[PDB]
Amino acid sequence: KAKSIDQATLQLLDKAKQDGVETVWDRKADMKVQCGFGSAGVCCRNCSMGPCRVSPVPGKGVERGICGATADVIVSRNFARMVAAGTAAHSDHGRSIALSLYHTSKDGDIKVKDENKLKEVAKSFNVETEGRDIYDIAHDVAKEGLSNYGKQLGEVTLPPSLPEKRKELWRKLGVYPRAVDREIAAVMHSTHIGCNADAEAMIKMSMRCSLTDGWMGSFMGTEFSDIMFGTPHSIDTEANLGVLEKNSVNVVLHGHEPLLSEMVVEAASDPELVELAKSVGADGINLCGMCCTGNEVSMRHGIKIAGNFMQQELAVVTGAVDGLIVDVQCIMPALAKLSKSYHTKFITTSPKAHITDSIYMEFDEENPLDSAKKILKEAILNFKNRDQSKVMIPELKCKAILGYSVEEIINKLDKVVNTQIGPMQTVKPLADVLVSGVLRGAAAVVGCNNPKVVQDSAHIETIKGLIKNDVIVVVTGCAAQAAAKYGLLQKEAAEKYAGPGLATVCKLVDIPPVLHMGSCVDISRILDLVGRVANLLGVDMSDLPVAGVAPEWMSEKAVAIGTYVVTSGIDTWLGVAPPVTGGPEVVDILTNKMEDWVGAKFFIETDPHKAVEQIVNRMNEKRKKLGI
Amino acid sequence: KAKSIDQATLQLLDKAKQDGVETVWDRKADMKVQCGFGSAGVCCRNCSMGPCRVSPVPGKGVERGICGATADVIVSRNFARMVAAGTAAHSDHGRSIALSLYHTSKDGDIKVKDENKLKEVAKSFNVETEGRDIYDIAHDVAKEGLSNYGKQLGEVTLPPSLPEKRKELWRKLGVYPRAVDREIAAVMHSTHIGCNADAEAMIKMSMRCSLTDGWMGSFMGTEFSDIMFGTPHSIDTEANLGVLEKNSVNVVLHGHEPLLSEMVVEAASDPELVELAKSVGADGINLCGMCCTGNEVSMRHGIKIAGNFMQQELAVVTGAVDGLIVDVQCIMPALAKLSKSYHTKFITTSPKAHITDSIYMEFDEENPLDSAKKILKEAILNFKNRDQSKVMIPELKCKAILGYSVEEIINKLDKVVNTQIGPMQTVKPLADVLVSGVLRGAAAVVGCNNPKVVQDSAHIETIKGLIKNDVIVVVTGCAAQAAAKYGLLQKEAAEKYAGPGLATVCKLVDIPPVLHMGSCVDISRILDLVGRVANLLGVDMSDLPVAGVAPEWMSEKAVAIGTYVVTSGIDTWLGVAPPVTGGPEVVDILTNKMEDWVGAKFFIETDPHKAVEQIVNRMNEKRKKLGI
Ligand code: SF4
Ligand code: SF4
Ligand code: SF4
Repeated sequence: KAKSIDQATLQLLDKAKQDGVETVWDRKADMKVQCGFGSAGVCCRNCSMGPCRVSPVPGKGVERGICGATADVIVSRNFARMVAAGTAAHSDHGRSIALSLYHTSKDGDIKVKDENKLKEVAKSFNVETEGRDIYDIAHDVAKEGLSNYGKQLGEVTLPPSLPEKRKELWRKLGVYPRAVDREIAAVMHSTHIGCNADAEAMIKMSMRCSLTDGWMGSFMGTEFSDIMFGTPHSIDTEANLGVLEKNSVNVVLHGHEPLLSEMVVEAASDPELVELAKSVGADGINLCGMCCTGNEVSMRHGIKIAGNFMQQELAVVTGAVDGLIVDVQCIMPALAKLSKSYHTKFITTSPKAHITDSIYMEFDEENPLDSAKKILKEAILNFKNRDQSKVMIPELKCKAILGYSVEEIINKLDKVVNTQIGPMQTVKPLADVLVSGVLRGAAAVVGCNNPKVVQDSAHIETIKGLIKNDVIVVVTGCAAQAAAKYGLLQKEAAEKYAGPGLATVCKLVDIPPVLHMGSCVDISRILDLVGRVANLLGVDMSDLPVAGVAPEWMSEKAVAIGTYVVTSGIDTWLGVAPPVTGGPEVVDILTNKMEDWVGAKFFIETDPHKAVEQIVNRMNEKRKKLGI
Repeated sequence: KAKSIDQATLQLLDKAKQDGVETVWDRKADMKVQCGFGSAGVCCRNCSMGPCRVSPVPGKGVERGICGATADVIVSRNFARMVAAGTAAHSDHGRSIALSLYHTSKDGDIKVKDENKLKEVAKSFNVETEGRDIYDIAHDVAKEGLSNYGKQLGEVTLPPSLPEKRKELWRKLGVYPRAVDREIAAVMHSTHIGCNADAEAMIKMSMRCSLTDGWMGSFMGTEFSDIMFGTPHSIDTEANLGVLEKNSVNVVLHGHEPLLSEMVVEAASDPELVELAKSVGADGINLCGMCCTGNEVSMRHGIKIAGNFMQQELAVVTGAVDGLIVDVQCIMPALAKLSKSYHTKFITTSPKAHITDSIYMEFDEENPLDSAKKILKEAILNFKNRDQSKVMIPELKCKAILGYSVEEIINKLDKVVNTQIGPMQTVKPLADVLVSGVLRGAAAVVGCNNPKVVQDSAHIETIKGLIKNDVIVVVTGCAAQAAAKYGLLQKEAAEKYAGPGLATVCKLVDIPPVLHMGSCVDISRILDLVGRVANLLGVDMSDLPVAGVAPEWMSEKAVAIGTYVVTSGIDTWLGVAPPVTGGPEVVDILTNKMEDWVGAKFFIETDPHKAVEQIVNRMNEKRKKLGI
């Protein structure tokens, strides 16, 4: 089968074959037929009595592990641990952001750039703002956010966009969230040998844990990032590997933590570093981003996006990356080995993400700007080691428009508001187009790449099908970057791919049919948006014609995201089967019984066209339930 | 191979074969040859690009996972997740204890029974005590303990017995602990795909996480349990399955959390329940404990111990267990199936541990005594369903002495203190016998059973070898219960098994050669003891001739325990190989490089006699280093 639908990706794969280096596709081929027990989730290693593998087919073979655990128990515990790991990644990101907020000052490297957003957040956290210094408010808000992570007494703080009905449903179900780290610890405790051996209770614990990701960790990370670095607005950028410059220093920012990439962007305008780039024979400094850190700097500053997850290696294959600076998460360790075949300096910066044989330059949060400057200086000085005979940059780049935060979307919707009617600054125009049926619904396309799927194929096919069916699409993460590379993040795309209702809406509001809402933590924005719509219509989020899709997901973070999206009341389609087919009870809970609990459920569909059809049918069913 | 060295265990295995019921041994046999990849730790399932298996033999076969992770990376992440799971189990136990402390009242079900212990703990937590109400002090202490779990700013609180040198070494190494749930979340975050791919850093993160178990979670759980339920003192009890009564109601308490078992013990003396037991035709109520909850109630009240981990099923096989009340952890789910073959009521009580097809009676912490009375009444009423023709109780039980908390040990040591010299109430006599060489050292024997080892064989052989070599032995958990069943927890054992120096010490102090220090969380007591000795000698804990042994461990909790014991500076022998042989770098870190870091290291030895020899040699070389 084809490795990708992206032509630049294919050219660089040919180059990697010529250079004798191996990619993620080569390692996937080397893995051959993957273990059936692990693929079905019926393998357990939770204690040293094991490893235990039970039959994925009930009634045949070994039925129980040594402790007596059934296939359903093993599957449910494995699923819960995936959710806990994803929640941990997102919560650690949000915790770093909250600490950065706590360390803001007027004359420091980290300031408050959006005071209005900070005051609204302070209102949401019961922090007084009138007649107060802005940094005192910021510190109080950071304290409340940090308490959300580890409070042992009392209730956590949740955003006002979350409907009261959803909160009450969670409380009745027993999944109402506690402090984030406490829920992660609870999930890890209940999967220990000889604890929870009941699939339904295990799934409910995992949902409870995922809620602390969706509504607390990711939400606080996003809102505090907006406070410190600015709320995203409509902004132009370029996407795909063609953004690399042969005649300039190329600095590629990979990872998830935004403070480092923000400081690197600021350092790139330093006169001394620009002069240094000129002195090593380069035209200038060309910052390019990848994955979620690329999404953040692109949403807030228009930094060009070099590529998504499965392109990271190919960025090095060009031979033009002088410095690849990585913080945490979704950083293929093979990059270190790959960096030996080129001049590239592979720089790790976080104590959480040491990588063997990489150059470690710890990013100092006490002096973020100076630390970023020294890291960037190492990248710039590496330009002298460039071998221009090994350089091949495909001439394939695509224009994209992004920056669609909830605030930006509301500002755009204000155009189609009659002044004599109003109100302004609400999601009411979006609610109106959804209720009238001009738009059939809204769908979130999120997730990673996965060698099991032709890279970016499922993302593009799902998005095109949805917008052709007058479903407005919001995108995050690597799916958003696939849309950017393909050319869907363009106003012109409205008349090229969208159906009649969505084309009319795009023309009236002057937006692309596909709205890039940011990184994987920025999925919280989507929740926020949906919540607002629900609160405007006086219904729960499970009554709306909305859906989420993860066509090509790979990470534990994706599992946690899908779990909290379903738990919030939004049906979720998974384009890659999770390792649960071995447990019939777990499959039945996730795809059938979940609808009785939270009004939504998982759909597993590896065919994107069938997924689009199912999404449209489900949205029409919910519309008929709602009367619209 | 023999299944056990215990004769009562063998008789009940014959009965289980005659009854056509499966045991843990039968399921272990059914599992046959366990997966080599999982056994070596070279299998990874951390993302849905996998499952990935790399060769346990370097230089052959597949070398890297799909993301590029090496065998060392996969092994180190798997080990770290085991540590995180064990830390989560212990920390959740301690968190429940702290919450119970927070709800103590003068006229409530949960009171303060050891005010002196509470005042000393309050001193350790910087809580004022002079001229204050005892329950105000208790609530402040509980608040400080709870803050240890989830504080995001500042430093955690550690017991005064921990040497300053050990803390400084931890700070220099980068493993100084943070809040417990924060460290669990950090480990889970760094094992996520594309985060940490460096074995040394991964092992250091796991050590940092395990410290929050050893010195914060388990320590606080133990000390708060002492405050609420009484400090253990020397007390007599009986051990092994013979403690069951044919003519009495048999109520078996299995699990770890002590509040439920304490309330059940209190409810058993209720006049209405005793009258009800008489009216259902029984002579009375016979409470028996298993595993750690049995250890707690036995340490504090002399409740008879029915058996350790791999005996739990056999307790039901007797046909005499009218009620089996379980809370969390090390509860084989197969019990639910097994109790169908008998009249036994298998009662789950904790929302953390639901077991399918068991009778769920949620233990209400708000009204603990009434809830315990209701559960106990269900067990008593089940006596009418006893089938006395199916009853077979082995006439095999053994006298044991336990209750050796640090306070009790100090009280015993006061006997050999010359009044004209002093001081009293110190560990000084123990330090003196260790320094003079009358005792060669002290060894902690802890851990579970494991079907991979003849049950209780390794525990007994290791203990007998150590005490024969004039090494005083402290025991916890299932190892302590194996010692109890065998008969080592007896004063007479001093003249039957101990060497000359240990026999003299036992005669002078009037103690058994093997000291039962309580449950698995009570391993913190051992740390406390060692710390005091170190603080009395002005040395670090790694300079002492001390060691820990886990001859037959199975649980993730055991992994976390061994990790924090080594990190504290105490060499640890493992009688069951952990899944790390696939990663040569991880093996080298755990067994060789750890000594450079923390002055102690792991020893993997499956032969108990060889383990005793190695322990004696290591203790002698540490003595020669210390000059004693
Ligand atoms: S999933 Fe289990 S059975 Fe399959 S290779 Fe991995 S450890 Fe072995
Ligand atoms: S927890 Fe149970 S099923 Fe899992 S490895 Fe241990 S004995 Fe086997
Ligand atoms: S994290 Fe890497 S090694 Fe582990 S399953 Fe995913 S791709 Fe394979």
